[PDB]
Amino acid sequence: GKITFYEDRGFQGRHYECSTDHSNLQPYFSRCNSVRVDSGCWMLYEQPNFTGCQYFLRRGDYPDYQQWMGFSDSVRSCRLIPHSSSHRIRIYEREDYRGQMVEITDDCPHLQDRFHFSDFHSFHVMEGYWVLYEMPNYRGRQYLLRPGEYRRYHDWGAMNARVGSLRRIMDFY
Repeated sequence: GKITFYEDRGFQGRHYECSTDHSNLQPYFSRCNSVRVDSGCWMLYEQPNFTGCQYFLRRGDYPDYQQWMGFSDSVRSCRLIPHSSSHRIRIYEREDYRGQMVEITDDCPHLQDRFHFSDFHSFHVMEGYWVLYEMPNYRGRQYLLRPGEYRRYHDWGAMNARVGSLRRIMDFY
């Protein structure tokens, strides 16, 4: 995978070409106002060590941070997301895998309107990488889900429990 970060919008200013996970991008640039993703799927993080706000980016050109639903021009760490041959997640009504559950292998643009229940507080990612979003239609705060267990919203780096949609991470050809 390959991504380039630019300090000014519209692909100008100091730039940094990257092809790996980085826990600290501050040595290479102090702000990020545009990005070119040559290839791969990436999770960008506002703060070092994969903390703060998270943003999903895939192949293509992002002339302004708003184009990746950025809260600001801060980007200080990043993950290259590895390939998923498949996707499978269990969604639970209550924290710690309690309550009603549904198991899905596709995207969901509106959690509340789609199932046999309307509250969503824990997840078991059995296969693949996903993005969990605060609001329906893949908007608002973004949270990477990797394979594993998410017993409550602190496990996915949220400050509260608001969720609205779920997307599989797949490439953009």
